[PDB]
Amino acid sequence: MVLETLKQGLDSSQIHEALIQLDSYPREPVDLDASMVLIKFVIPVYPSLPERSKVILRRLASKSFTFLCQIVTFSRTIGLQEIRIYQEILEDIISFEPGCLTFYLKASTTSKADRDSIKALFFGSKLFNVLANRIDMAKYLGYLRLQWKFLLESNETDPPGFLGEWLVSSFLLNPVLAADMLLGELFLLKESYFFSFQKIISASSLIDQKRLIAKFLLPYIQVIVTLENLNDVRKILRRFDLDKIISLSVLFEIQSLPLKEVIVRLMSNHSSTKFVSALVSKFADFTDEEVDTKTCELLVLFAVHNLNHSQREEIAHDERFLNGVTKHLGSNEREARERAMFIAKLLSGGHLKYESDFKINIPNVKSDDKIIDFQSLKREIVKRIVFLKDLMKEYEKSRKAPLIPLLKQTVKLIRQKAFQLEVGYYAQGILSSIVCLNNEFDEPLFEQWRINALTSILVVLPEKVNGAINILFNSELSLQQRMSLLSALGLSARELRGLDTQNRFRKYAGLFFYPLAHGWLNGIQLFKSHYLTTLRIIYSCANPVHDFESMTELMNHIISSAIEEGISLNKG
Repeated sequence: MVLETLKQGLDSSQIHEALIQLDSYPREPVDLDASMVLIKFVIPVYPSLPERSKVILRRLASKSFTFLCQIVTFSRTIGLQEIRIYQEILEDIISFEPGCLTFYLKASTTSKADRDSIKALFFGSKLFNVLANRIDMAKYLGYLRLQWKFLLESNETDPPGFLGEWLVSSFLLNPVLAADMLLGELFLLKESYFFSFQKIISASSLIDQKRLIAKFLLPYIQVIVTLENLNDVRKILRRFDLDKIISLSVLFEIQSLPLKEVIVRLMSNHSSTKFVSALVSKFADFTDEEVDTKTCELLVLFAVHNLNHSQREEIAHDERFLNGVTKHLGSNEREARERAMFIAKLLSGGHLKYESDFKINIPNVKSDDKIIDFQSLKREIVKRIVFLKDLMKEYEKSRKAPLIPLLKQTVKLIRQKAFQLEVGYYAQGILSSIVCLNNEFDEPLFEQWRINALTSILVVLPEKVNGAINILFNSELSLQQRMSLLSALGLSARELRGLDTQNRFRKYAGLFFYPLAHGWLNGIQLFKSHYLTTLRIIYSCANPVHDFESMTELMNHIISSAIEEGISLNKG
């Protein structure tokens, strides 16, 4: 009955009363008609309603979907005030009710039409598109993760298979971010969750199986895999049917040799025989040096780990292999020649005598069925900082442990991408912070990393030199602080000049050169000598510029000044 009343009007505390009355009734759940009435007449006040009324409102979405769906399609139809209200409710729904996904799984999976509409809402993400102006993909995935975790802890067993699709769609939102949260921070947490993961992909389409394992799991494994990891990661891969899922091209992509080896050794002899064939043909048709290299080592791997003496000898007599050897000899890449001769010696005793120490270095790595140490897969916290936004938050820290990891991470991130977004702002803070760092737990090789972090910020964002050179003056740092900053300036200048291509430095020469030159002339051993030397470096690095003449004038005042003064150049 209440659904009839609201259509006409309602005091905001009368709307609350109607809702309370709705909930004392048997649940059922919201039909398309009732939700249409709810969206149009209630939601508009949502924020005004007491927390008790919001909760039963969200639960209605929790159990409908056909309701949620409507709230969504109504949002994109629709100043921005009204949509911001609807956005609110939408975010609070998936925020506070982590059940939705798993609820809809049971209720609205009776047809492919319903499943696909639910996928499009969550994972193709029509939902996220209406929330895009409010929350970002990373935050959304955060919620999505909690959505999976809830279903992962429910009593749902023997997952469907379209559930496989859904997961693929989840990863596709942002592979890298999805992998951090769904893999690193869920499916790879404990046995319980990983067991769920197996079921989900084993009870999943073959095509999807490949995506989940080859295009999402593997690359993540590659990000974390260490030598200490290796054992636990093979424990994880043996848990899947790799023989159906892994193609050469996938095996070619894998950068980690030890990982590549681990996978070669999980392949049946049937797989092995097929790949060895593929590889041999590829070896024979040898055009690309980089690709031939990857091919030869895959051969070596299989020939060594998966083939008998006789199968190895068979290849040695393959016309394909024999001809491929001849073409490698026809190479002018000495390396390519050696590669062939090596593999030929490796395969048989009757090959063509050929003395050389050249080899191909297969790893060679030497644990209980299904007892997996997920802790070892865990990723060093700092190593999973992805956004400069978060680097800076670290530099602003009762700071915990070592700094070299952070500096290492700063280089990684700033150099890889950076870009042109709101990047200038964060880089600037980060640089500022890094200059002021003291070695608090004096770790070896600090300073080097400090210089690296500084140099890389200066190289990626040259005009961040303005603030850096101002910090060298104005702010009060220690000699050392100054010395290494001065070092970064010179180092970055040289990188930008790229002679030691693309004079990426000419465009900024004067930004480095003048503040330092005046610094010298108007203000002015160990230190002055360094200053002078790094100024000399910057001066040479600016060797074409165009106002180089002006620079030269300033410069012999500085040089002549140095002479009297008695300071020395450091052949840097």
